[PDB]
Amino acid sequence: DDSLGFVLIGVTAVIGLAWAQWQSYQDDGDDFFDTYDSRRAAAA
Amino acid sequence: MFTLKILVYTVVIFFISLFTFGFLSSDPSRNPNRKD
Amino acid sequence: EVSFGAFLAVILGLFIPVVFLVTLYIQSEAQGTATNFRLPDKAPGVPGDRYDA
Amino acid sequence: GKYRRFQEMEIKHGRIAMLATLHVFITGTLASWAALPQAGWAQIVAVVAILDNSLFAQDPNPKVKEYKLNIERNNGRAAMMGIIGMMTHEYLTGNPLY
Amino acid sequence: MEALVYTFLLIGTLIVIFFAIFFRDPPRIVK
Amino acid sequence: ESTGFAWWSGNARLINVSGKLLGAHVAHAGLMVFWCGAMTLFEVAHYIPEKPLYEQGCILIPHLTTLGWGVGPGGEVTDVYPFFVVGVLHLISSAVLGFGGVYHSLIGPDTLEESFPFFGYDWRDKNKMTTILGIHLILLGIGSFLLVAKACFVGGLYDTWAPGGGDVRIVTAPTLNPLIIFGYVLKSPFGGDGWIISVNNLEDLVGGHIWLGFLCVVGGIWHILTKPFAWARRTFVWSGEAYLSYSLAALSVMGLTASVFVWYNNTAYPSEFFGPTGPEASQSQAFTFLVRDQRLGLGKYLMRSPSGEIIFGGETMRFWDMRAPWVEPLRGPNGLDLNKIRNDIQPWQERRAAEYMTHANYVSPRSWLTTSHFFLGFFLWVGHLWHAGRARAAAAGFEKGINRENEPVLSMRPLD
Amino acid sequence: ALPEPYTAFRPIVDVMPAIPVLFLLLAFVWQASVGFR
Amino acid sequence: ESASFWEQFCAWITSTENRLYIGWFGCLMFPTLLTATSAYIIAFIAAPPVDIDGIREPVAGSLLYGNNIISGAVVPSSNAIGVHFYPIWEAASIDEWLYNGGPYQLVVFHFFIGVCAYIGREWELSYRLGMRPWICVAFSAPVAAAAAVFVIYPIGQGSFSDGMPLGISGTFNFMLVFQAEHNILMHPFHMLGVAGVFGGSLFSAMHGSLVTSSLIRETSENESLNYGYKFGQEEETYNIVAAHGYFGRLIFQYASFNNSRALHFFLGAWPVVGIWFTAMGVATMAFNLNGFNFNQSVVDSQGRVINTWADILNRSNLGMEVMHERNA
Ligand code: CLA
Ligand code: CLA
Ligand code: KC1
Ligand SMILES: CC1=C(/C=C/C(C)=C/C=C/C(C)=C/C=C/C=C(C)/C=C/C=C(C)/C=C/C2=C(C)CCCC2(C)C)C(C)(C)CCC1
Ligand SMILES: CC1=C(/C=C/C(C)=C/C=C/C(C)=C/C=C/C=C(C)/C=C/C=C(C)/C=C/C2=C(C)CCCC2(C)C)C(C)(C)CCC1
Ligand SMILES: [Fe+2]
Repeated sequence: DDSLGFVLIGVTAVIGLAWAQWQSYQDDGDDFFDTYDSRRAAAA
Repeated sequence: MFTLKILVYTVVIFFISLFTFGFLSSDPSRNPNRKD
Repeated sequence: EVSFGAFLAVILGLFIPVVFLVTLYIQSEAQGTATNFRLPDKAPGVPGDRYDA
Repeated sequence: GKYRRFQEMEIKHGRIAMLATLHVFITGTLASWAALPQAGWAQIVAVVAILDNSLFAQDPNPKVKEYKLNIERNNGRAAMMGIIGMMTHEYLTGNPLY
Repeated sequence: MEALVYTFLLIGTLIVIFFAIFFRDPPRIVK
Repeated sequence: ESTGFAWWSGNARLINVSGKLLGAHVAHAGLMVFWCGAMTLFEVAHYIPEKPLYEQGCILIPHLTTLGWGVGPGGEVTDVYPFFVVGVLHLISSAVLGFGGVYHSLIGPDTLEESFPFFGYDWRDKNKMTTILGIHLILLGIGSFLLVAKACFVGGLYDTWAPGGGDVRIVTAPTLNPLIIFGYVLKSPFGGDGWIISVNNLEDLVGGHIWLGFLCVVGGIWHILTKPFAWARRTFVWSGEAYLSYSLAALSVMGLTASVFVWYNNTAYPSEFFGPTGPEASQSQAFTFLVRDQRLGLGKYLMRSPSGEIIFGGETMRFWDMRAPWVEPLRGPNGLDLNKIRNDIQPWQERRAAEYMTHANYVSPRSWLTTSHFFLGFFLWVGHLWHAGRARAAAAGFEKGINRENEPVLSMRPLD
Repeated sequence: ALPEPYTAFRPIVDVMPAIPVLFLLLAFVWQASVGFR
Repeated sequence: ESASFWEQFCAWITSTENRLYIGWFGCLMFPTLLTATSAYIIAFIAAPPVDIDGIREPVAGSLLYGNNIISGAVVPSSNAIGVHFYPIWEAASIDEWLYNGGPYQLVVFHFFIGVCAYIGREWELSYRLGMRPWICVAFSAPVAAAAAVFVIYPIGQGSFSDGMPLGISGTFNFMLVFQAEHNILMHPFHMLGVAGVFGGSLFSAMHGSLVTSSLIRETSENESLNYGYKFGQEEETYNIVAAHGYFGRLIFQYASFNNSRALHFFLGAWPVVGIWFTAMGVATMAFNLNGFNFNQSVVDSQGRVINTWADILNRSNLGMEVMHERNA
């Protein structure tokens, strides 16, 4: 609001928690040997 | 107006964060030649 | 000064060919020839089958 | 799963809080936070980050030592409680009110 | 009066574009 | 053929051949050093002592006078010998680099992964690529520290903002406050405040290079000692063409930035060796005309800005953000102070603006540098687009074309 | 201009800039010599 | 076990079943391009005159203020602004924002972001469909030209007032002033651009006439031949050898691009490279690297100047320049 950085911090937090919720059930802990990661855990 | 500046700032940051976190959401996997 | 004849030139120059195109398309829909996704004519006056049956 | 996160969270939060207590005890908090140049604080934050992720990063996978860690865990709990109040005593009183 | 005609022509062009995009002939693949 | 690449794309045959890739890169580096040394040798061979550097098409000698080599007070060029030894050193280093690149490309160890596991690499081995990136980041930070050593300990840097007309000044108090240093980076890029270009003194320059060297050093050891995290591993493409595309995007950004930098900034590129900027020359014309009109015996030559700023009128009013070392002594709190104009105008400022009047068939070296590096930056952005697309499509596996047996579009439901 | 002990090296200096660009034409004639393999 | 909201959002955004593909680049493209579209339409229909020159003489550009579609434009920002960032919240009033050419800045910035995101979106859909990703490289040439005409020339000249107006007559005025100040006609890069555009039209008409000429008979008499092609068919719709023989006999014995791959690469490459070079020519002329100057190139024995066609072109440039430099 006042210093205009809370608008920046607040919005990327809200979308960031949505992204973190998606990232939580991604089994990306194991490392792959490939050009790109084809592993995407789609719940539904 | 300061309120218009606030609304434009949060809309711009919202769309930019949508772009940024969307491209971080395993974008190279979203291709038709994905190895199952 | 509003040019009186210029208004008719814009109006009738737009309305009449738009009318001609709309009338041609509507009667084409009645004959089942208003799609390009159909086979060529199997016979003179008989339109071809559509791609999706 | 949450216990594994909480276990390493408690010991490492304590371990940082121990070294903070020995710092303010041998130097006799927020006064040193402002007196130090911000290049030095960025220098400190950098070397902790390399240590926390590379050289002192935990791999995910005798009666004297099992009590010593419990002593360390108990002394870490006290050092954690003291530090957050020590800054407040510098915030209001300015000096640790003996 | 002229500006009304100009606005009507431009808006009608955009309407034609909208109809050409969203109410187009659906492409069917020959079988 | 064996790799499928034709002769016109024959350097693509070196993607999986690390030894010849190293040879090609070292040979290209030798070519770069050869051009650098040969160009400064060419520039000193054609250098006329009486003329300024920007009047004889010099681009590499002005880069040396900025570093405080062979330059006197006021921007005068004293000795050509330091530029000569710089050229000779670059020639000899170029010979060494060319020999090394030719050896590694022709008779060196082809596919050196097996022979030298420390030097060998695979594009998908993220640990090894992060190690290489960290080593080169450490080298870049060391180079920035070398510039700081030049600025603060060895000789010094030419300070165009020094009183009296500029002099080579050794800086002893760099701006180490991260608020100012990183507010330069987070500055808006529009008029008034010009992002990084708006650096107007030597102190912020050397302090920012200290911060950059420290950041590059710590990032280098970070990338050497760590591995990319899960989000980074799932986001990027791990292949040589992808890394080339990322470097192309970064290099394009830097090329456009340096083009605007040499066009606008007169601190890292002083107007004594590179010549005046466009706004600098326009305000020079206005200022010299005002000097003539005041010496003849508000005025139409100046105007009152809405922000209470006294600035030159006419078409020159769009360049009211221009700051020059010969305007700042006459510029006070509200801008161009009327009292300061006709009271203490020193004669060194009078000749400088009159000199910048004529350099408003002539192409300034600022124009050459700006246009050339802008051309290169844009085409490197185009190359980033090409190589990024090709890397992503080759990683996914359809860079050769659409498979006839399994066409992806035929498996999707109709759009409408 | 060029320093006095190296003033005799004036003519070789003018052709020094053109060596990097002619390396590019060397790659074209090398491929033309082998018939663009 | 339920799917997270972000997973459904990512599935819908990158869905290939949408009527218009959105994608992550479209998340930037659609709001910016819809912002610039509505703002352009409103400013074109009704907007008070903009004092572009900075000396209290405004230029009318809207339909409601007495100009038609041809003369209507979104006038560039004022000379007082220069290259300053001028959002709607940094003006004292909406009237002062409209008086200084703020709509131009808003529309231009949103449009530039939108076309860069359009390039990215073209790559994105090429990736989701499994095709080769170089259509975006082809679109990078008109985007570069728009960037040079709207952003980069104001950067070099130091004012957004020197950008191209968003109108027809404003575009012509920009062209005339640019020719007066830089002689773009004699610039080699504009010659490459004209060669690219003329050659692109030539090659488009040539290829189209060659394919249309050799269409294989599949329809009846006077029926449209376009029904002879079936969407999704595998067999070729035209006789390639007959068209190649015609093109070979037209100029010289073996001149037909027998491989259609390099023919289509040439078709895609020629106007793209030409537009790239004319964009870079316009961008380099922003920093006063003007075109060829062949003025007073012919003199007689006594020193008198014999004019050439370049001198007549220079006289035209001088006339436009003295009518543009309003009290320089
Ligand atoms: C550091 C930059 C860099 C690097 C390492 C690469 C690397 C590669 N590229 Mg990429 N590229 C770049 C920048 C780069 N490129 C830029 C800036 C563009 C935009 C123009 C491209 C666009 C591009 C395309 C379109 C292609 C590549 C391809 C390739 C591969 C083969 C290149 C080759 O064999 O050269 C051969 C070199 C030539 C034939 C030179 C041609 C003549 C040039 C244009 C002259 C330029 C004028 C010069 C400045 C002055 C000369 C004047 C006079 C003497 C003639 C190789 C992996 C090819 C590949 O197949 O993909 C992997 C491919 O098709 N690149
Ligand atoms: C910066 C320029 C550059 C560099 C360093 C390279 C590097 C390389 N290329 Mg590329 N190339 C380039 C530009 C370059 N290329 C351009 C513009 C084109 C388009 C024409 C190509 C087309 C191309 C193809 C089609 C192929 C290569 C191949 C190769 C590799 C093997 C070359 C070879 O076998 O030489 C043999 C050369 C000779 C026998 C004659 C030249 C002898 C020397 C090198 C001449 C220079 C001598 C020098 C002046 C000596 C100074 C020494 C002194 C300082 C001590 C090598 C790593 C090959 C490959 O990719 O892998 C095998 C390959 O098939 N290149
Ligand atoms: C266990 C170690 C310990 C001791 C021994 C101790 C002692 C005193 N605290 Mg402290 N303190 C903490 C720890 C300790 N405090 C912690 C963990 C916190 C964070 C929750 C904390 C916060 C505050 C705040 C906000 C205030 C505060 C005060 C006093 C003051 C009371 C005066 C009295 O005893 O009559 C005495 C000296 C007040 C003050 O400063 O003076 C009025 C005050 O306002 N404290
Ligand atoms: C692989 C290959 C390649 C590459 C290579 C290269 C590119 C190389 C480089 C090279 C180089 C890079 C070189 C260098 C050289 C140098 C030299 C050889 C030097 C010398 C010097 C001198 C001699 C000097 C002297 C002087 C002085 C000291 C002073 C002044 C005067 C003078 C200048 C004289 C190519 C492509 C071709 C082909 C294919 C293969
Ligand atoms: C020297 C100097 C200086 C400087 C310094 C510094 C401090 C710097 C910094 C710098 C920096 C600090 C930089 C940064 C940068 C960053 C960037 C450039 C980023 C980018 C990003 C990216 C690239 C990403 C992307 C993405 C996304 C967004 C999403 C997902 C996907 C991806 C990942 C791709 C100054 C000016 C002061 C002064 C003068 C001197
Ligand atoms: Fe075709």
